Amino acid sequence: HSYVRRNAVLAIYTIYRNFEHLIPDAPELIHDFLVNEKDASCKRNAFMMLIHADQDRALDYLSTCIDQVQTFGDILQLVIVELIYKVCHANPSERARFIRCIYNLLQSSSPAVKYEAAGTLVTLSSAPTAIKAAAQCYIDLIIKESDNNVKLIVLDRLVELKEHPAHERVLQDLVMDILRVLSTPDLEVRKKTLQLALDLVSSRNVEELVIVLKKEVIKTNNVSEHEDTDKYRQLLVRTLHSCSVRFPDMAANVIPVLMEFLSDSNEAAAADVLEFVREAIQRFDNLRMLIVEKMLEVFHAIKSVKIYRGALWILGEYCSTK
Amino acid sequence: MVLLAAAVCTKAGKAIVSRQFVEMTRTRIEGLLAAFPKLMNTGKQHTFVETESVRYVYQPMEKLYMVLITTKNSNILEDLETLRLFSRVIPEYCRALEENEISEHCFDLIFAFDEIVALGYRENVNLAQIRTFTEMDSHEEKVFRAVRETQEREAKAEMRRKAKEKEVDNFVDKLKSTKVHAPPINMESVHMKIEEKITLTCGRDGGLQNMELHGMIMLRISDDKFGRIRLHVENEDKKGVQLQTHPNVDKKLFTAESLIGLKNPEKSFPVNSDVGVLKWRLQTTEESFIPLTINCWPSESGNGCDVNIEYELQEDNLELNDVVITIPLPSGVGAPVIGEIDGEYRHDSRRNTLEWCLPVIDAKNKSGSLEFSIPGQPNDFFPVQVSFISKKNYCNIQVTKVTQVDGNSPVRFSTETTFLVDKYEIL
Repeated sequence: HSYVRRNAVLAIYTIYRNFEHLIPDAPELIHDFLVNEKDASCKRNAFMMLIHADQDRALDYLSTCIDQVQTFGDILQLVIVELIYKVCHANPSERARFIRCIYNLLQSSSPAVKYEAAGTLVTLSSAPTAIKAAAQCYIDLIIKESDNNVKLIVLDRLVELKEHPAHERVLQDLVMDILRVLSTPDLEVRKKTLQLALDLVSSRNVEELVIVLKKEVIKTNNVSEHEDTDKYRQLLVRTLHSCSVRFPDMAANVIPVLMEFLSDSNEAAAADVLEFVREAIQRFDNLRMLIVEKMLEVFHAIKSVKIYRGALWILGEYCSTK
Repeated sequence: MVLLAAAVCTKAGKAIVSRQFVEMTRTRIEGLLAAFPKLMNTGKQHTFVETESVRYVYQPMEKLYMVLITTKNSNILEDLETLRLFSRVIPEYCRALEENEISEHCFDLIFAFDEIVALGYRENVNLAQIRTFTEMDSHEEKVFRAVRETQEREAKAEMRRKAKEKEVDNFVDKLKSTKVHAPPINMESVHMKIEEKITLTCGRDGGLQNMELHGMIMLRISDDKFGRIRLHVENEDKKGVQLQTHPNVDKKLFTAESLIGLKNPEKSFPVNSDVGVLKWRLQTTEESFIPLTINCWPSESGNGCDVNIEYELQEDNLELNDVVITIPLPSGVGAPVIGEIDGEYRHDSRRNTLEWCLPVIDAKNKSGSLEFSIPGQPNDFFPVQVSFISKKNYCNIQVTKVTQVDGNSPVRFSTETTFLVDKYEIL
């Protein structure tokens, strides 16, 4: 009975710390035992303990198993992934034999497998090619992905990752795609995105985005019954704000101005105002004037405290059309 | 393990039941956890929170929470299944839901944790079946009836007695993307690298457990002009080394003539590609074959073992350079004290080794010795490792000349000969 036998694996484990010695010949004994053995459940166990006693035996076997793996059940496969990791930082020179397998592992397909599989890879490597490989895995994954909690997690890794400050162009670019998925909301997730998103842009991959933003914007209009997305908007604007600072920006911007006119809540006005300030600093000017016109319309077109307030500053500001 | 505890929870600020896989501490780990859980941290919703790298994994199921905890990464779904799974199991296990029922079937419930999960491993399926394993069995019964009965017979009888008495590659390439004379500039159009490697294991006693020698002549020709040539091989070797010629090479020619040439003389050797025209192998137990014997004699003076090690060159032919004899040392004891020595030494505190280097070992100077002292046991000193490089081959085999197949004119050639150590160890 495999139940009984398996139970010994724990038990032994218990010995190995308490009185390992009690039995001393074990690591091999096990290892030969493995040979006798064939119940995956027990095997899985067998590995777990075996590496803890000694990796070497597992490795020898590993050599053996290399082709066979693919055929097999995951759980046992997992355990090796941990082991391999610790040793290289201490010392390497080992690769090929592994590689041969590893490539096979670049099938990868269980959500667990995949989850690890890209994760291990990065651990191992970070070549631009590597960067890409893993990246893909994620992106799809995400896309497939549903539990948000999960989603966040990978980000976090990702968040780490960025310190791959060799930071390739592309990758930043793939985001949008991913981002599209956001339209199936969950602000909180979205929000995490926005921050994340902002970062990559050296005031570039920008337009395509911007455009997209505008798309968002339309999308944002829609018919909406904002409750979560509203928040996003504010954030977005922040995210957005930053860029601009850096950038030279464009018509897109005009549109906010318009957009803003539509709207009816203070926080935005505050932003706007924020903009008031800023712009007051920024002055290359030209735009402003149009906008001032735009505004003139907006203004004519409108009433409110907010506005009322608006007038005041603007009034304060003043220039031509004497 | 993948979980040091599973605690099943009720809303109360308190977790309805729990089990501690491993004891050490007190509840304060668990107790503290309980407190935090009860508090919830006012936090609104969300079925997961991990904070500070600790997963606090939960599931509200009602007014109840079932909770698991972990700190380092996991594959989610599996997990979920479990929380949920718990949420499938209980009305079966302990009966429905209300603490009490469970209070009565505590034992059952805890038993279920273990049963279900053996240290963070999803053990099975099928609850009823799960019942089955213990306190529900089969074997024991089978045995009992027969046995009990048998005994019973003996007993009955006794009663009377008593009574009366491609793809991979794509990636791979992308990713992939002492010195010998390296450039083609410093080599003749005909060039041969003769390399030998030695694998040797010896007991401290001096017996030869195993010796393996492998060697080969690699031929490389830079100019087609040289393509049809024959190599003249000189063989002084007494050892009984086995030689094998490349499959393309004329075996008979080599045997009688000791010349290396292609079976078809008209054929040409490859250009700018290495060809292993000849290979040889020697495997032997005979100690006489050991190139350089090492004698290490630890002896323990009172408090403070003294180690004396010597080497002697058996084969007068060899000239060994950069010989390093690496001796392991006990640690925590401090540095070894060096007495009389031939050559020099390097002490590595981190490695805990004493590397003994040189003197050049020639026929003229066959032996040398080293003496040092350190506190330790004789076993601390082994295994001893020997490393060296030799310009001359162990096997007395050399390519004296090269001639053209047609006309048999002599041709200039260069050779690189190396004798390297794969492993040379003294147990």
